[PDB]
Amino acid sequence: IETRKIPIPPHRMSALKANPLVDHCKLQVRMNIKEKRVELRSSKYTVSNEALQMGADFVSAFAMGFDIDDAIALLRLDSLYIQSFDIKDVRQTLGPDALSRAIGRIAGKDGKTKFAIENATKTRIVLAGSKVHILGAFENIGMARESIVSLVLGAQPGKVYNNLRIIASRMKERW
RNA sequence: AGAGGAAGUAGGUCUCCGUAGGUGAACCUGCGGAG
Repeated sequence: IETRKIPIPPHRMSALKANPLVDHCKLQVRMNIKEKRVELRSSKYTVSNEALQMGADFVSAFAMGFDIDDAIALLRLDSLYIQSFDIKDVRQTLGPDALSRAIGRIAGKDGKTKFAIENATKTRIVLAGSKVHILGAFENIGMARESIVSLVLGAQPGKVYNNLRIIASRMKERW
């Protein structure tokens, strides 16, 4: 019998108050968003370390910014992965015009560029300053990774988008 | 002005916060800060 306790950000707390995980994976939950903790306790109906770990990864992802839909998608699909990427990792220039210019290049106005990337490589990301959080199958995650590191290198968004399109297409092909 | 003659050229998204206004709890808008 094992228990996992997870801290939350103050951002998502109303959505956390919005609702079921005991029904989902038979694992008793306590919540206290004032100590920012969520307790996940294995009952006699909880069977697997797999179930505890997926509940933990799921609540951490929903806390880290994705919503209930891709969240229960991550719940449902054990193939799906998560990755947290800081913009402060490997860095092309030491100038601290990094964050503003870079994440402007990432989103574009109205999230056009990020959303084109989403509809291309079939992932789900969220952008908040230094962190970007990426969700889905790891190879798509890696394509998006190479895309974004090229974008923060400064490549033309349409150009890297085209390359991303064709690479995603040949990935999506089987033979 | 005149018919003739004769030639040549053809790129800040999402969440949260602090603001000002709106129709007020909420909520919307805009500004300014954090993830």
